[PDB]
Amino acid sequence: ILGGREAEAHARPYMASVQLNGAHLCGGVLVAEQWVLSAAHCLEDAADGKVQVLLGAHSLSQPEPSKRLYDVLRAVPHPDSQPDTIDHDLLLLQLSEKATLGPAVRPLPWQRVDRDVAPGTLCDVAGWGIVNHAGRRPDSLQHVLLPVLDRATCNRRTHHDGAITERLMCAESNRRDSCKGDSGGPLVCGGVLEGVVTSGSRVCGNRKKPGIYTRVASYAAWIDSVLA
Ligand SMILES: CC(C)[C@H](Nc1nc(Nc2cccc(CN)c2)c2ccccc2n1)C(=O)O
Repeated sequence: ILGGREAEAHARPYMASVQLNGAHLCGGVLVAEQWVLSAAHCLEDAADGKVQVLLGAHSLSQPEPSKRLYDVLRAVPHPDSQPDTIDHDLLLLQLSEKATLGPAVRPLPWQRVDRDVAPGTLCDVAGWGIVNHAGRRPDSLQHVLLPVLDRATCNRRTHHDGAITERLMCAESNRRDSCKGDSGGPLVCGGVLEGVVTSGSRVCGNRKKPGIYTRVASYAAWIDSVLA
């Protein structure tokens, strides 16, 4: 997260750290008892590395009563995802057992109504991604509030030049933004999961290259199918 602040420990009990070989790789969001939603590009190149999900965490390094590392029974990228496209960038991780719930571990309700958020809606994005241009990695969860940017602005030739489909949404990226290590994480608007961070457009903090987020509601039937 660029331009953000340290999040209140455990105040987003849905937040997950997707880990590769014991290091944070991507964000994710607990959406069901046994399933975490993240981005397909996160595992594009993971090959047979050890993929785990850390729930209940604020600090990546320090012990906390609610922090538990889960193994992954199955990783389900969206079948239409591809390296080098921006579209369909969702991944569902089935934990090896149901998560133990509590005040610091809870699934986030997610948007099934397929309609756009109002322009400027202030949505919350959190993550353990880099926090400056040098690439510093924070130990603890960071977050920023970002206003939703209407799709027409986002599709201007000066911006993303027509690449924002109805299944994607944007948020402003003026210095405050999601960044590397934040993909897969949640864009939460009005207390409900609306979007998943994507890296499809990799630059961070350039206002003319808004954040892109995958609209969960657009993929409701796919999420439901895989969950069940
Ligand atoms: C592992 C994922 C596929 C993803 N990769 C990734 N993402 C970058 N950027 C990025 C990530 C999330 C969000 C956005 C834009 N708002 C921009 C980035 C930038 C510079 C060089 C390599 C970069 N690798 C990530 O780390 O989330």
